[PDB]
Amino acid sequence: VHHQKLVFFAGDVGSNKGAIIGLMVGGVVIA
Amino acid sequence: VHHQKLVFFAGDVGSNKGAIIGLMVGGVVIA
Amino acid sequence: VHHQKLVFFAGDVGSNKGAIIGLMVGGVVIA
Amino acid sequence: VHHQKLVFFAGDVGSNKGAIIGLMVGGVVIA
Amino acid sequence: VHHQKLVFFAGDVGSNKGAIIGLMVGGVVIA
Amino acid sequence: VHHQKLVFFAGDVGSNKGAIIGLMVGGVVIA
Repeated sequence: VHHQKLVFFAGDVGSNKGAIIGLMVGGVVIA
Repeated sequence: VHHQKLVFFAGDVGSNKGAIIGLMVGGVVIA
Repeated sequence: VHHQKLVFFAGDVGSNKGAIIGLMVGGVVIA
Repeated sequence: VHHQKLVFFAGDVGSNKGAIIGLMVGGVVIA
Repeated sequence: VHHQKLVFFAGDVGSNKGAIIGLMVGGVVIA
Repeated sequence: VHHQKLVFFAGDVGSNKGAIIGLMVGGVVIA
């Protein structure tokens, strides 16, 4: 079992107002 | 079992107001 | 079981007003 | 020339991620 | 020339991540 | 020329992460 670089941004990101998540299994996220 | 670079952005991203997720298995995400 | 670099930003990030999360299993996040 | 209540929200608004504008005549808005 | 209450919110607003603007004539707004 | 209450919030506002502007004529706003 090997995970790596699940979400990757090679460039500039201007702004995040929402959610960014690698691995998600439970809980709650309201962005 | 090998995961890698599931979601990849080679350019500039201007803005995220929603969700970006690599692997998703459970839980809840409201963006 | 090996996790690494789940969410990766190779460039400049201007601003975060939301959530950024590597691994998520439980709890609650309101951004 | 009388203007009033051009945009009206009688209930609860959960979130705005775009533009809300009463009167618009010039300029530029991205949201 | 009478303006009044151009944008009106009678309920609770949860969050603004964009623009809210009453009268707009010039300039530039990103949000 | 009479302006009044251009943007009005009768309820509780949870959070502002963007712009809120009454009258706008020039300049630049990022938020």
